[PDB]
Order: sequence, then C-alpha cells, then structure tokens
Amino acid sequence: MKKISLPKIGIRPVIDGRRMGVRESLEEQTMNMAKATAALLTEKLRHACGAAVECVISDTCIAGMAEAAACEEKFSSQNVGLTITVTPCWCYGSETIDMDPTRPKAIWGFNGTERPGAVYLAAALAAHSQKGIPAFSIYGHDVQDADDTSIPADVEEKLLRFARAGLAVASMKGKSYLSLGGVSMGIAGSIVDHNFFESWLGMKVQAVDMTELRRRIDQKIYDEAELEMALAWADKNFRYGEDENNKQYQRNAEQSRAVLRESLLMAMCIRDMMQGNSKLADIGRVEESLGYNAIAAGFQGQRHWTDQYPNGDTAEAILNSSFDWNGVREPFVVATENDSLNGVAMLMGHQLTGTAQVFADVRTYWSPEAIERVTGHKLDGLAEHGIIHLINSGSAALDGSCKQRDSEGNPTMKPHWEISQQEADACLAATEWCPAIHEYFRGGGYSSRFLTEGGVPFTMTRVNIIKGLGPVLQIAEGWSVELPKDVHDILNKRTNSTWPTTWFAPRLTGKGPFTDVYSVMANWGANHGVLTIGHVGADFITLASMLRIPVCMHNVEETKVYRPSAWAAHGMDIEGQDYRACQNYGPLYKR
Amino acid sequence: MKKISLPKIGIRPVIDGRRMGVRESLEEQTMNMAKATAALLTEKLRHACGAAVECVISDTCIAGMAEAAACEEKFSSQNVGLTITVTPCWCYGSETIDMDPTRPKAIWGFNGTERPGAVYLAAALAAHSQKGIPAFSIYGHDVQDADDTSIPADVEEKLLRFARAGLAVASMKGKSYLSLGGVSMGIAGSIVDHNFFESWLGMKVQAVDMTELRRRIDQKIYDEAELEMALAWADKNFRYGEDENNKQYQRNAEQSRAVLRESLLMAMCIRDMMQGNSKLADIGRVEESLGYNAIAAGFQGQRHWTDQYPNGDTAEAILNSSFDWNGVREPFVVATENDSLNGVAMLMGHQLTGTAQVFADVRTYWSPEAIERVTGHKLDGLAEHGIIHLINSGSAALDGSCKQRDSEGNPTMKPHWEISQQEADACLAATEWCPAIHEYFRGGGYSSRFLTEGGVPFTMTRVNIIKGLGPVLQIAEGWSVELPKDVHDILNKRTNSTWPTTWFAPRLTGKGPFTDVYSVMANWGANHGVLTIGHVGADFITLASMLRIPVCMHNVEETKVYRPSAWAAHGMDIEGQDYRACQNYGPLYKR
Amino acid sequence: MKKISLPKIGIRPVIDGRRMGVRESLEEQTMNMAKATAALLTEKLRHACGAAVECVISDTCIAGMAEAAACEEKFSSQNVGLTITVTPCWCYGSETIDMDPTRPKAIWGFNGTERPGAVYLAAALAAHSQKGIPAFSIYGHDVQDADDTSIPADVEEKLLRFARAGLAVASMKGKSYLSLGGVSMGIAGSIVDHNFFESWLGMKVQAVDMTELRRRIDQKIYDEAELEMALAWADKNFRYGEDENNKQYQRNAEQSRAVLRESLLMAMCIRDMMQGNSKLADIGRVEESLGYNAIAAGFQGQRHWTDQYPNGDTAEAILNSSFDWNGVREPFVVATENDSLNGVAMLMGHQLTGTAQVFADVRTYWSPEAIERVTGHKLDGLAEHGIIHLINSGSAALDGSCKQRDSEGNPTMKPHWEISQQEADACLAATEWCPAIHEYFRGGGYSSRFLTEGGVPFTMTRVNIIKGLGPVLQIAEGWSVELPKDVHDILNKRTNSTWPTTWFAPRLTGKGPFTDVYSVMANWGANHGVLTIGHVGADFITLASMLRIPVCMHNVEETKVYRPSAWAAHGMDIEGQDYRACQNYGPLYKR
Ligand SMILES: C[C@H](O)[C@@H](O)[C@@H](O)[C@H](O)CO
Ligand SMILES: C[C@H](O)[C@@H](O)[C@@H](O)[C@H](O)CO
Ligand SMILES: C[C@H](O)[C@@H](O)[C@@H](O)[C@H](O)CO
Ligand SMILES: [Mn+2]
Ligand SMILES: [Mn+2]
Ligand SMILES: [Mn+2]
Repeated sequence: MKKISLPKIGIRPVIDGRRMGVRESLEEQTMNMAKATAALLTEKLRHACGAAVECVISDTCIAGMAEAAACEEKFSSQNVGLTITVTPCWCYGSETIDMDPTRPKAIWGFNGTERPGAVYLAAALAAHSQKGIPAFSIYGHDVQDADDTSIPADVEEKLLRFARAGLAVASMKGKSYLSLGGVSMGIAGSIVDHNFFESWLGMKVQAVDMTELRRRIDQKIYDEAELEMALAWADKNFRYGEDENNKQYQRNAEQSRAVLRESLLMAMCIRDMMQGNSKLADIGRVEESLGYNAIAAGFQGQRHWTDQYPNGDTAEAILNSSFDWNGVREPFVVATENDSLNGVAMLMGHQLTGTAQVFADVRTYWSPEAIERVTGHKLDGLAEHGIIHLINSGSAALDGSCKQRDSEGNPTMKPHWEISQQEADACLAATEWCPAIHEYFRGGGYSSRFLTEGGVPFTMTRVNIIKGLGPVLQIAEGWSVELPKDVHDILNKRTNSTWPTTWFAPRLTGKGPFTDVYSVMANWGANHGVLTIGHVGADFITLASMLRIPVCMHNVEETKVYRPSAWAAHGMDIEGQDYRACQNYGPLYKR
Repeated sequence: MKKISLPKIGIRPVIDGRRMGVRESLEEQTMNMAKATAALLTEKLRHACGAAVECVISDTCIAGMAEAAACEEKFSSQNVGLTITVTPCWCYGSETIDMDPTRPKAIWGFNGTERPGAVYLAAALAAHSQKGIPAFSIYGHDVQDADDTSIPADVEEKLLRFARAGLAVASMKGKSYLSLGGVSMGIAGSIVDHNFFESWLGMKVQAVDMTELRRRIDQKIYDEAELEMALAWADKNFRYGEDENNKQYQRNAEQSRAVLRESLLMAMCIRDMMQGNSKLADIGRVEESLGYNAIAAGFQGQRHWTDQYPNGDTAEAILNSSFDWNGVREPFVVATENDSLNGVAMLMGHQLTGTAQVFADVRTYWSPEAIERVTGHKLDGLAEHGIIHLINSGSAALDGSCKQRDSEGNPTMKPHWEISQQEADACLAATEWCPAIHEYFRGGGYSSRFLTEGGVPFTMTRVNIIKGLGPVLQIAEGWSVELPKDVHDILNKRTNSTWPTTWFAPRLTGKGPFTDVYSVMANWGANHGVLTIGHVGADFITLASMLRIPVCMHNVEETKVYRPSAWAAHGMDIEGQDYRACQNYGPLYKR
Repeated sequence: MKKISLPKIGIRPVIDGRRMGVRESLEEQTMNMAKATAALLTEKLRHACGAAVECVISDTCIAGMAEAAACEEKFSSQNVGLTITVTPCWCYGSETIDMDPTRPKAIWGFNGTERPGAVYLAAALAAHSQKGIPAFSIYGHDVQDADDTSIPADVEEKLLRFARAGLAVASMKGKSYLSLGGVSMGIAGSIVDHNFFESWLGMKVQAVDMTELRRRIDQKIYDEAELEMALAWADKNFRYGEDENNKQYQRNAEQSRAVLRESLLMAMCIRDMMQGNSKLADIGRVEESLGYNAIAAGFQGQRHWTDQYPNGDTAEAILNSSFDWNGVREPFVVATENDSLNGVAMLMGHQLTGTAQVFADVRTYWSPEAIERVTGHKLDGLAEHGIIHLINSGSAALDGSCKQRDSEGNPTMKPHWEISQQEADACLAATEWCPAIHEYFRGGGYSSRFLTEGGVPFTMTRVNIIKGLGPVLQIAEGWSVELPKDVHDILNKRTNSTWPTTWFAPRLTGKGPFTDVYSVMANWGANHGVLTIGHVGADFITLASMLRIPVCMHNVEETKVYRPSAWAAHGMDIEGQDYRACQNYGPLYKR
C-alpha cells in the first residue's frame, strides 16, 4: 500500500573463525565496517519512489556455515534484494560466501596489511566464479591503517554504483508491465515479449485491450471530483500553441474542451490501472480499484484508438512528468505506441536515477554539410560534427524542458524529492499545448511542445531483442545543444514544429560506431530511444551485467566499466568478455 | 539452352496506409523512388554472363499484409532472387517487410524531414532483427528535399554493392559443381564436401570419374568440325617455349602434335560436360548432350590421369580465359587439381566482377634480405617490404597477363563484354606454350607461361573448411609488382620458369597477419589462392555476410565493411560481430 | 623404477612418392633434415628430470599411407608423445599427415625454391584444420639454398618452443596428483576437480586423508637412518630467526627439537608418498613402498592438521627446493593449502623450465601514494608505478632467494643439473628459519624467510576454473624489485616479517588489465600465484593452446604468440581466436 515492502540491502560481516584471541580481537572492527557501510548507503541512497534505503546486518559476524545459515534465515524474512559482504581479515572462502544464485552480490575487502581483507576478497571471488555465482569486487587503491575507519572515495563510488544498480534489479522483480493495447503500426517493440519480461527482468505482463479505457471513461469509472480539479489546473496553467491543421479540421472551443477533458481522463484512468485507486471502491468498482501492480506501462494508441478518440499525447506527457494537478510526485513510466522495449529502457533509467525519462523518435541526422546547405550557418561547438534530432510524436515529460536548476544554477532534470513547486510551474510555463494533426490523429489531441535547453549532459539508451541472441543494450552519452534561433526555426518548420525537440550531439571516440555522428545514427537499433539526465552510461553498464544483457554499443570510458569479477575470466576485451559471460550465465530467473 | 532464367531484382515500394489525403499525396513520389531504383540497377549492372539485369516492381505500393501478399505472389512467379524495399515516409514495420528467410534483402529509406523514410528504415530493420531475418540498411548521409529525385553517390554505392552480391548469391542457387575426378594428391580442398555446397551455397555436386573424359575422347563424343577449327587457331596463334627435358624426354617422334590435339579435346569435352552441347545429339549421344548444369568445375588431373595422359594445363588455361577459337566469351571456372574450395573463391570472384579468375599456388615468400642475398638488388617501391610468388602449376587464365587496357590506358582484366578481339590476340601473343616436365607429367602437356604486368591492384582470396567451425574466407588486397629484368630471371629460373608468374605485394596495416609480408604468407590457410582484378575485398565481405561465412582475415578498411544491420547487434568489433552473427544465423539453406 | 619410460619425440620425413628420378633425388636431403632436427633437439633439450631427450625417426621416408602406417607402428611401441614432420618438397597432404588426435604435432617445411617444402606445409596444415586435428607450423623467414643444411635461428626457436611445450604435455599424461587432505579454509582451488585433471591434463587424482601422514610418523613407516642424516644436516646448516610469538607460547629447547624433527619427517613421508621408496619394502612395509606415482601434490595443512601438529612450512620449503640433505636434485611440486590449481601452474612451470617454483600469496598492492605516505620515499625505477607484495604463508623454494648466479654473474634460478653444491649452500645461508605464529599454527612449525634479489625477470601465472567456461590461464611477466633497506623494513614489519618476500613489478602495456599495477592486481583471479624464473609467458601460451586452456590475461608481445595454425582460422584477434578455438576443440582427453 505504497512502500509495498521495498527491497533491503543485507550486510554480511565475515571473520576468521579461530579463537585464542584472533576472532575476538577482530570482532569490533568487522562490525564497525558493517555499520559504516550501512550508514553510508542509507545516507547517500534513496529508492526511486523517494523512500530511504534500509540495511539489515547479520546478528553476528560470519565465520562458517552455521553463522552463514543464521544470517540467511534473517535476510529471507526481511526482503533483502542484494548483499554486500565486508571484512578486514582472512576468512574461509566457500564456507562464508553468499550462495544465493539470483541476488546481486558484492564483497568489500579492507585494503590493509595487518588487515589482509583483500586476500579474502580474491579467494571469495574465485569461489564465486568456480561455483557459477558471479559477484562484484570492491577493492580500494591505497593501503589503509588498521585503525582507519573512513571509507575512501574510490570505494564509496563502487559501493554506491553496485547498490544503485542492485536496487534497480530488486525493484523490478515481481512487478507488472501493463500493455494497454497491442501492436502499434507494426513496431517490433510493441510485439510484447512475455518471456523477456519474465526470464530476464523477473516481471509479469498484463495485457488489456483498449476498449477497457473506453469503458472506464464512458461508465464514469474514475474520480469525478478529481476530474474537476484537473480541469481547473489545466485552465489556469495551460499555454496553447497555434492550431496548424487544415481549416476544415479545426475544432471550435466546445469540441476543444471535449478533447482536453477526455485527454486528462486518459491520464487518470491509466494511472489508476497501473497502481490502483481506493476511491473507485466508493462508486461500486471494487475489482477496478485494485490496479495491476504495474511499475511501467505502454499505450498502443495508433491506429485503432487514434482514428476515433483523442490521442495519448497529453496523458503520456503528464504521467511521465514529475507533477500534475496534485503536486510533484514520482514520474510514471508510460511508453508511447506501446513500445515495451523503450519502456524497459525508461524503467531502468528511472530506477537508477529517480528522474523523469524522455521518450524520443530518433528522427534525423543533420550533417554539417546539410545544415550549411539549408540554413547557411557553418555550425560549431558541440554541434560541430553533426547533430541528431530527437522528437517524440507528440509527448515528452515536461521535465525535459530542463527548466529545473541545480545548486550551481545550471539547467537540469532532478529526482522528484528535489523539485520545488516553483520549478514544476516553470516547466509547465515553458510548454505549449498544440492541437494534434487531424489526418494522423482523427480523434484529436494536444501535443506538449517545448525546446530542451542546450549544454545539458544526456545519456541515450535503447534495448532491442535480437532473435538467436536475446536482448542487447545500446548506450550513447552526449549533450543537448542550443542552435541559434534562425537555424532552429528553419529545421523545426521543415520537420514537425508542434512536437517537443531536443538537439543531441553524441560524444565521439573515433572508433567503431562513434567515428562520427552519422555512424551513431546508422547503428541505432530502432527508431526510438530514451534520454536520461546526466552521463549515466557506467550505471547502465553495471545494471546490464547484473541482468546478463550484452551492451552491443557504448561510448563509455573503459576504466568506468564495473561488472562482476567473473567477466574478466572471459577475456581482457571489454566487448568479448561481455558476450561470452552473458551467453555463459544466461537470464537471471529462467532458461 | 543458355539464358535459363536469370534471377531478377524485386523492388517493393512501401507506404503509409492511411488515407484522408495522406497516402494519395505520397503515392507518386513512392513509385518514382521504385522506378528510379530500377533504372539505376538495370543501367549499371550486368549478370556475369553479360545479360542485362531485370527488375520487377510491385503492382501497387505496399501499406499492409494484403498488398504485401499480392506482391509476393507476383515475385515468386517471376524468379526474383533479392528484394529492395524503398520508401520516403513512415510505414507499418512488421506488416510491410519482406519475410522470406533466404533471399538477400535491403531497405532504402529516403533521408528527408517532411519525408521521414529513415524512421521507417530503423523500425523495419528492428523488426527484421527481432524476427531473425537480417536485412541491409541503405541510409544516405545528407538530408534531401522532398522534391529531390536524384540518388546520392553514397546511396548508389550501397545499392550497387548490395545488388552485385545478392545477384551472386541468387545465381549460384540451384547450379552444380562438376567434380571431374576425386582427390588430387591428398589436397584437402579436393575432398569435395557435398554438404558445404548444398547448405551454404544452395548448389549440387556432380561427381564424374575421369575415365569418362577418356571415353568422350576415344569414342569421339565431341564436335569433329569444331576440333579442326581449334587446331587451325592453335597453329595460327600459339607461340612455343623452349623445351627443358635435358634433350632426352622431348617429342621428336611427333607425339607433340598428338598431345596438342588431346589437350584441346580436353578443353572441348570439359566445357561440353559443364553446359551441354546440342551437336552431340547429331552423332547419337543424346544423354551426353544435356551436360551437368555446372557453373564451376574441378579437374583432378594428378596423379592418375597425368601419369599416362596429357595434363590439363592447356584446357584449364583456355577454359578460364575470356576467349578461344570461337571468339571472346564468358570465362568458365575450372579449378586445377579439383580444389573445389579455390573453385568456390573463383566462382564468387567471377559472379562479382564478370572477369576471368587466376588460380595460383602461393609458392614462395621472398624477404628483402633473401632478395638481396641472391640477386644483390635492395628492392624498393611496392616490393620494399617483401614479395610473394604466385605461380600455378602450369595453367592460368591468359587474361592474367594484363595486356588488356582500360580507358586510361592502364594494364587490367575486364569483363568479357568489354574485351575486343585485338585484346584477346594480344593476350595470346604474350603467352608461350611450354612442354610439361615429363617426370611430373608423364603424359605430357603444354603450360601457359606469361608474366603479369606490375602495378595492377589485385585481391587474393581463399575459402577453407575448418572442422568444428565450418567454412571461412580469407582476403588480401595488394598489387602485382614489376621486378627489374636481371632480378626476375634469377628468381624465375630458380623456381619454375615454365609456369605463369605474378609477383604480389599485399597492403600492410601494421596489425595482425598484416604486420608484414611474411605474416600474410604465414597465415594463409592453404597452398592455393585466387586473384581477382581490382580491390574488391569489400564486395567479398558483403557476399560472405549474405552466406554467413566468417571472414577470418582481411585488410579492408573498417569503413568499407557493409553487412546486414543485425551484425551490429552482435558487437562493435568487426570480427567479433561476424563470428557471433554467423554462428547465430548459420548456413542459408539448411542445418 | 625411475626413468619410467620418458616420452620420445617422433620425427617423420615426408617425401614426394613419384619415382623415375623425383623421389630418389630427394631421399638423402629429406633424411638429413630429419637427422639435423633430431640432433638439435637432443642437444638443446632435457627432460625436467634431467635426462636427455630421445628422438625416433621413421625407418623410411613417408610418401603415402602404407609408409605412414609403418611409421605409426614403430612410434606407438617407442612411446613417442609428439611428432615433428619435416620435408623439403611437395608431398601428398592427407595421405602423409599424422592423424593422431591427441599428441602435439608440428610440420617444418624447408623454405626453398627448387625445394617447395613450404607448399606442402600449407597444404598439410589445411588438411589438419579440415580434419579437426590442429598442428603447429614451422616456416623460416628467409629462402635457403637447396644445399644449405643449417637450421636458421627463427626455425630453431619455433622447434624448441614446440618441443618443450609438447614434452610438458606428454610428461603429465598418466601421472597422479596427490591430494594430501581436502579443502583448506574454503579455498576454491583446494576443492579438487577430478574431471579437470582427467580430461584436460590426462592425469589421475589420488586422495589421501591426513591421518595417513600421522600414521607413517607414529608407526615409523620411514627410513630411520635418513632421519638421523636430515637432522645432522639441519643442525649444521639452519640459521634461526627471532621468535615473534607471545612469551607464554614461546616453546623452548626440547619442544623446539621435536617440532624440527617432525617437520623433516613430514618432508620425507610426503616425498615417499609421491614417488615411493624401496627402503620401506625392506622394513616390511611393502604396500607403502610403492608410492602413488604423483608428479605433483598438495598438502591441506590448515585448519585440521595445524591446530594440533607442526605446520607444513619446512616440508614444503624443502620439497620445492632443488636440494636437501641428500644433495641437489629435481625439485618436487608441493602446493600449500592443497591449492591444486596453483599446483598445476607450478607443474607447468617446472615441466617447461626444469626449475624450482615459487608459491605465493598475492598479498598487497602498494600504490606509489601509499608508499610515500607510510615511508616518505618517492619511488622510481621498476617500482615507479606501484608494487605487488608476494609472500607465501610460511614456505617457498629456497632457490627463490636468487642466490644462484648465471654465466654473466647475475642472480637467477637454474635447472637442478646446473646447480652446484656451493650455490645450494648459499641459498640455505640466505634463509632464516622462524617459529610459526602459535594462534594460527598451534602445533608449531618453522617458516623459511628470505628476500628475493631485485632485478630478476619473473613470470607470474595462475590457473582458475570458471563454471560454464572451464579452466583459464593468467600470465603476468615482470621483475622482482629491490627496495632500499629503510623502506623494506617499514613494509615488512607492517605485514608478516617471518615470511619469504618477493617485491614484484609487472610490465605495463597501457591496455586492459595492464594499464597500471593496480589493474594487474585487481584482475588476478585468486589469492595465489606462481612465480617462474625468466619471461616464459610465450611458453605458457604455447603449452595452453596444446591443452586448449584459454589465456584470459597476459602481457606477452603479440609477435611471440605461437599456437596451432588452426587458431588463425578462428580470427585475427589474439584473444577472440583463442576462446573460439578452445571452445571448438575442447579438452584433449575427453568430453
Ligand atoms: C505521425 C506518424 O505516424 C508518427 O506517429 C510516427 O513517425 C511514429 O513516430 C512512429 O514511430
Ligand atoms: C609438380 C608438383 O606436383 C605440383 O603439381 C604441386 O606443387 C602442386 O602445385 C600442388 O599444389
Ligand atoms: C595465517 C593465515 O591463515 C594464512 O594462512 C592465510 O592468509 C592463507 O595465506 C590463505 O591464503
Ligand atoms: Mn514513435
Ligand atoms: Mn597446385
Ligand atoms: Mn595462502
């Protein structure tokens, strides 16, 4: 009922089992290590929903099987989703490691001399790899004194990266993906793969035909009082763009209201379907009040719904935003055109950062030659080598305007718990609602148009399913760029002026698909992509290794790739070790 | 007889299915794109046999399954062996793609803004990869205006490279490889693998014992009128070399004329076996008149035939040349020593270029130190880093002399439809026929000795079968070099002066087998290679990807490798993605 | 009974089968090649046990299957473990190659022009790869005259590397690994994998509970005379160290003599268990006199034996050394803590070099910042980039002190047949025997403390078993460094002053795990490693390819990797070709 038993982090203090003074002289330091680790995690980490992260420590230090078993008994009743084993000394490898085959696991060995914790680390990892249960290694660079209790910056970074990814894995487990509708215009990702969700992500799929949304609307299976409040909020805050439809299709005020009204109801009903709504019990809809336990959803839309009813532009834009008529909240994950694979990339991004995700059509690659030819401007700066036009077909999280600001005053996208109502209103003020183009969307609709501020670091990702290989992940870190007004207008009126725009410039590496901007575009595996704030490729890489999804393309620095130590046994090559290891271990949950 | 149905190219114009003016406004531009594609292909391409290429266009634009089905019906009765789907707009991915699992497929999406054809391209490719039916991508670099009907250079290159390789694939399908004889001196490639031909190339294998050649000659199963003509031509044109059998094993008793007569008969009979000959019906040999429908053949020769009858040097040299007593014609593909794997490399080279192929023994690697020691000259130019001696054991297509000339006057090898009678005669004049060395070829024979002109770009290739892996392809682009007269003679007399020579220098890259000339030699997987005119490694790489044969070695620029888009999902590494993708998809026809 | 039929090298002179002059003119040169090869091998190689290597040559030259069969019959009764086929001419590929699927095979083709041996080489190799029985290629760089009988330096290097590795393979076949005890402190390598030994190495595993060692000691199942001699030798040569034990635990006089006496007995009994001892048969203990035919062993020790009896430090240090009370001898291979995987690395190293192997705990990585912080000295030279502290928990071959000297007077470790009594005594004089720390080793013991001289080239290796992948090899060439007297003391006192130390600096490459010293440590797959004298990575790589064990990490120059030619067919990439080939061929003996 909200806070539906969030996963916890289990900390396992391991120790030398022998006495005669040995174990007893190490007891305090070992538990301190465990307490220090828990303190750091609960302080620096938050679930994507906003809640604080809880850690569970073993009742005693673990020196053998009896103690390990006791710890396991404690953890399994506490819903721990990942573990971190810590130690400042030598311990008995296989008798003390966490044997659970599915939960993400890490081992931190104190780097000391009188305290040879790193020696255990190496021995424990060897046992993990020999037994087919990969684990992450956390080894600090510089030697620490036996009395030093601080956690080095390099160790802290790895602990946080491991836990952040680990939590993402644990949070998806058991949740549903709501497929509202089916295949949208033959888009591969909208042919929802039930097995992928179940085997790789540990999720379930709930399929619902779109006539169900029509039923909730027509039969008043919604909160009527909330509707009136949503309309008041729209009236007070919505800035409307110009209608670019052919004259015969332009709707008079009354009809335009009917579209706005229905559009807001769509947002309400979809949200209610995803997480349930107790108010529905008040109106005789107890079954419907339960929801589908969905942590992500997709709305087919075209062609069947949109050829007669308002499109999902408004609903998708609002639900994916960090706010609405009820104030700021955690953004939902709703994929347009029911593209579940983009939904998955969005889910991952959200679980890792707690921020709103931008759904985008990778529409055009603008070479510097093409820019010059159509606008006369000889482009420079981040856009010097080409630019990719990212515009979703009508919706995008309003947070995407990048009107929020960080400590230093820079444009950014932040976790909902750091967004002020002022920033929420600013994002709404930077958005214009434009009527949907009638020939494509016969039932009408309202698109969210904004222009993302330039100079913002972004990470573009996409998951694709390749028959005979399985799922693969693509990553491209880059920046949004700002084009001079005149140039932006030429390009914008030539493409789709009523849709949200983000001009993207990927960081080039000079090798492979990152030789130039054209290659990044040419090697993208679908027509959609997801934008997550910042340069979080390293996080996506760690998360993918936990799920055994090969990263077929990325521009992240080799030194920043952090995966279970077993990957290294599969080769020195960052790509080869990945394809070999993933094929070896396979999906986390089955087959 | 001849022109036995050549494969056609199917062009599929795909379009957005919705009306209200949308589809009707895109119809003309879409069909124009199809027509422009057909025009370009029929104009720039020719079948290796010289015939023009025919394209079949769908009767209507394809927007969904009903239309896709109608198109398929039309194509299947027209013998189309490869398709190219073209479009200037968004279309419904899985409802419009070519589902045929075996034919090569490509998609060309117009790179426009009001015309988002590339958006469809990316979506359709994603569906191809999700459904395990890989397709090639044709995406132009620069944005074009909606009214622009020209085909950019970069788009034209990809279209031609795809079509050229796809035609090669479609042309081999259904044809036979004629194994005349069996294993020649334990040479691996002469242990003909029937499964390889059937599963990978879609061909059949016809084995014929060599006693059948003896029968055709002894029982006069050939055109007597034609033999008279061949002899006349030989007498009139053959320049003879000095005999070298220590003034003992020579033919002063006129067995020389008998050998010549038999050698030409071998050429006639082998040819008749390959494609048939209606004249044989006139003399009662109707079964023999049919031929074996062979598109390539191998003649065992040693040891069993050559220990008593004239060797195959003359027949092989003539058959592989672009001319004979009947004028210029398409060269045949006849592998010496029945090395079917070299025959396959030759087949590929011929189907891709329409030119004669040079069969060669990779005989000696000459290091610059070795050259200086034996001749005194410190070599420079292309030969500066070492040189490889390529000499087949007595035969080579006379075109190999490089006496033909291109527009700019450079020495070259051309498709038979561009070879003039003058050029054919010039090639014959550059060749000297030398008597076979008795101790090796007891039945006698005549070798074709010529020296290939220096500075000509060549591509050396070889196909090998690795148990546990399957077939692999090796490519090495380089140039023929010209050695100063004093040097050539020292090396030539020291090796095999009566055999055709080609001094080869491979382009070095500094990495792998291409670190130095010695490594190129050391990593070649057999004692034979095939030389194809020009630097056509890129075409061989595209063709190999269509047949799923891994390229284990090559020196082609990374930017020039063009394969189905699915390959990228298997990795950014050019080699790793190949081995992984080939193992995934497997042979095209079975298992 | 000693000299238990050492494997022999078979030399196969191959030749053109045709008479009438050909074969007869080549007979003498071909056999000379065979004789020259045998002469070189027997002169430059020695079995690790000290014996000279014997070569068996075929009775006649091999030109076909009848002769090949005859040769095989002769070889199989002579215990040949590897073959080298030599030839100066063209021969009949598949009819002449060695078809044995398990023995290491090489082919040396003379690089001449009148003598086209290289042409046969390439053909034979192609047959080997097509038939799934990989073979090594020996092709010289520079062309030789037909009358030249010398073996070039580059050819010599490849012949020796192949033979040395091949002998190692043949020597392990059929021998046992003695597991004295079971798992030691949960260490993965001590959970002995019977299948690994049987399938990959072709060895057997003999398990013996440690109570058996207790029984031999208590029931006097050993040579009483010898013990008297061992004690005399110890009394006269052992230099003792400061007792670091807490005073209440310091044992003195009587007890100390008892610990020494038992420690030496452990060495004797373990040795007797490995190779048998006839003297035991004299005393009526016949079953025990046989031994277990063990070529390598591991002693569990902790926790169960050491919690009550003297530890294995002294036994392990003596047995792994090249000398003891009986003079210099071949060192034994005894793994501490029964770490069989380190035992295997030691076995390989010893079989390849014939020298003593150093067992080590990869204890600490000292970054330059860490060094500076704790000692004040800013470091340069080999130690400039960081250093790795290698210290085994109490024992190490005394040879490890590097008190032996080579021709040039440099510190080194030599094959026992080159070690003089003077050097043996020098190593013992550089060692101090220190009492074991009571809380860890309650039964007592004596550790061998010495400091390895700096500037000596070393090769650190490790074998690990990765579930789902199989065994993998790790290599890291580097040098031991010498730290200034003041710095060494700070670090040594801070760690474990009573244990043998080796400061190691790995050669950096700038790529992968060899970017910096930290990465070398962080990517080591266990807490143990083996040190072999010199830079023998190339030998380890060749040996591994013969056993199909992928090398997951190494810093050897790409030009020095020598593997069967079939590896190249699996790719140009040194790593990718390896994983692909190893997966293809699998273990040498089964499954
Ligand atoms: C309006 C078009 O149908 C639009 O919906 C498509 O371009 C859509 O983005 C497919 O991804
Ligand atoms: C004359 C020799 O037998 C010659 O035929 C061989 O070298 C042949 O080239 C094998 O490839
Ligand atoms: C004394 C310790 O138990 C010591 O034996 C361990 O560090 C051992 O080296 C494990 O590898
Ligand atoms: Mn879209
Ligand atoms: Mn040949
Ligand atoms: Mn140890």
